[PDB]
Amino acid sequence: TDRVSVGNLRIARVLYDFVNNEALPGTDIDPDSFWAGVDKVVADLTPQNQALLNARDELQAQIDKWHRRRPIDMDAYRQFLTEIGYLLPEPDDFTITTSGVDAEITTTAGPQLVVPVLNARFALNAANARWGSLYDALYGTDVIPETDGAEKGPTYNKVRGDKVIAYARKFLDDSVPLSSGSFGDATGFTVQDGQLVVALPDKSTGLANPGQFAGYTGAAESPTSVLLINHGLHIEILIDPESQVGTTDRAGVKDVILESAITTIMDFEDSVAAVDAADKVLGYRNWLGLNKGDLAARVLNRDRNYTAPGGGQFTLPGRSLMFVRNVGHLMTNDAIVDTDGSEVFEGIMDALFTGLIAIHGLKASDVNGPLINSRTGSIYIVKPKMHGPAEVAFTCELFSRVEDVLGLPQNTMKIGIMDEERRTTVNLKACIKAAADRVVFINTGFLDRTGDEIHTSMEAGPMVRKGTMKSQPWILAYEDHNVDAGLAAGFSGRAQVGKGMWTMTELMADMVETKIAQPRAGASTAWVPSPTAATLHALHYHQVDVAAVQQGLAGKRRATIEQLLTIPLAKELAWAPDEIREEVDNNCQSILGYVVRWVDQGVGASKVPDIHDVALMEDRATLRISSQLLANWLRHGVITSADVRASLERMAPLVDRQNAGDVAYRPMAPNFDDSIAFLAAQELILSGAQQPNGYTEPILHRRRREFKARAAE
Ligand SMILES: Cc1c(-c2ccc(F)cc2)n[nH]c1N
Ligand SMILES: [Mg+2]
Repeated sequence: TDRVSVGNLRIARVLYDFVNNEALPGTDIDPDSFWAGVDKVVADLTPQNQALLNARDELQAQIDKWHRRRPIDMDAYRQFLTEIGYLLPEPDDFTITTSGVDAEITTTAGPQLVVPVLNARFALNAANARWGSLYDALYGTDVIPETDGAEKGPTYNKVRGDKVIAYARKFLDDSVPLSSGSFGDATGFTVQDGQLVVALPDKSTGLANPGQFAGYTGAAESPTSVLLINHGLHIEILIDPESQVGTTDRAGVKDVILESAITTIMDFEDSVAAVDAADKVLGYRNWLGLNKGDLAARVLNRDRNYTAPGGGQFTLPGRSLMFVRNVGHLMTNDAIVDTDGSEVFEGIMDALFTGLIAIHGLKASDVNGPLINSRTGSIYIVKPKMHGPAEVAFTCELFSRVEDVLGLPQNTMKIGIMDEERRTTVNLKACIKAAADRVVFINTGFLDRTGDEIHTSMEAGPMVRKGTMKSQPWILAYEDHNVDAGLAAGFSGRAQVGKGMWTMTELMADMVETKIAQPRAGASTAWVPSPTAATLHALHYHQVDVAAVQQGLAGKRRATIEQLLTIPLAKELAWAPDEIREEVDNNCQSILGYVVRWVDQGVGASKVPDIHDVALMEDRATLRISSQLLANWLRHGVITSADVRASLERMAPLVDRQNAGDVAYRPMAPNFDDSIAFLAAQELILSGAQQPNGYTEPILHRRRREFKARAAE
């Protein structure tokens, strides 16, 4: 084979070479020591990693049997969950003690981007998306309707531009109010005595609250830009009377720039396809470039310089503070195998390598690269798919052991707890407590959590449709319970409380209209799928004072355990055959749509047309929910495997047409049984009920390396 033997490890050569020649130099960690560290950590933590995975199966096996042996009695259901150790007791009240955390996280509320780390240009754009032009965001999207001669065309539409300008002016009025008059009638800006002064046609005024003036560039008598702050977020008015847009503008204004994506999550998990050592190195290679601060295709933006209202120079971050999202506890990867040939656990590998690489982001020099990520010295790892408090404790112990190998102070590696499995939801307080000195983030989502919901209660009966799930009692309790737990553990001012991703990348008007609900619910952050979306979602943090919302929610217990445990069973004869048919086709094409690009092209995140040609950018969770739903309906006789195959066959050509604009694409229809993508989609459904916690990675990872194998002959 082509591996390097170290202790019990057989490291893939490409990985070994990458760590030694690219990752290690500059960290002052001795190579041989590092690799012995890896051998040690892997040997020491693998058994516990395995025991936890076995605990999941044992619990699920018990719940399965419980449902088979029986209108649910909730007292008995609950007592049973307590008996098997699924429902643990709730700890007393406490406050997290996590320290050395950047201000982006402790204090600032705002958008958070997620991006596939394997895609360097996407990753590049995300990092630079800390600052984004509101004009570009408004003009380029449907937030401004195209109706009244404001349509987009191959050239700039001045009528549309004026609407953009008016929209921005009104934003300024709502966010940084003048003590009298509107920004719409502004004629110019001057800095007079460390104060911003705004010229109107008939007078001059300052800010209703002068403290919102945070700086400027250029001469104080005629600034090239004015920097403003609201709710901890910065607004920059660019002033340039001789630019084209400036010439038409009443105050010479050229653009309004918003501090947008305050933090970004570089993703190694559900948005990327990485099934082997070659894929993993590409991943780690981009993350290195980002932390070194030298990755380019167009560079990483440098920090922005301003003149304080007083008179000195200061510097504001120009990049989005980066987190990394490791894979979770389940999967193994062939990047490392042991002597007998067993693949090493992928999450353990991610903590070591993504942690090692992140050392470079803690300082600027020749050997570490020019740009700094964390200014406080933290490495931020989001850890997905944890089930309960013991799996959290294990993560902390892993990070603790990784810190020792890497020579870092204890608690350097912070953890972001994704709350997307049921056993975490109902034990959330205990999960946070288990990370009380490392936690900087909790969040919620729809697709994975609902996937787990369906899998856990697979045997209980047919579940409601996917669309119906969004409004079920359990999920509403789950959303509120998340925020409550976080606030009760002292998160406001200390850690992020996040909500889920907006997936409809083209429906920006809808996003601006409805996504405001998340800050209003007290989320200090929420996920956006693009830099444009980050900019538009930032408007919400200007309209909503999240700090104040979180304060008003304090001490409230809005979710009962009974609500959390309400299984989304369908009622009697809830559906007409056309409705069943609609739902089946829907899920079949969401699986096909996502799966063809995963297996054939190693893409896990992209604008995928849904059954009604709406463009969604979902991650791999879309497979979990969809497949678990179909498997649930199969198992209870709502549908048949014939219906499923016939649906998949009906939807395959449609997916084929929706990818016409693509060169690399290879149709699935009409030779279905020779498409590895098509067979994967079909396996995901017919084998769905048998997968551990309904996870799709085992089948998906296998099919992708099958496709890659066929490519190699
Ligand atoms: C994180 C996520 C995404 C996603 C992933 C990568 C991107 F670049 C844009 C969105 N879709 N759905 C979820 N839950
Ligand atoms: Mg997930």
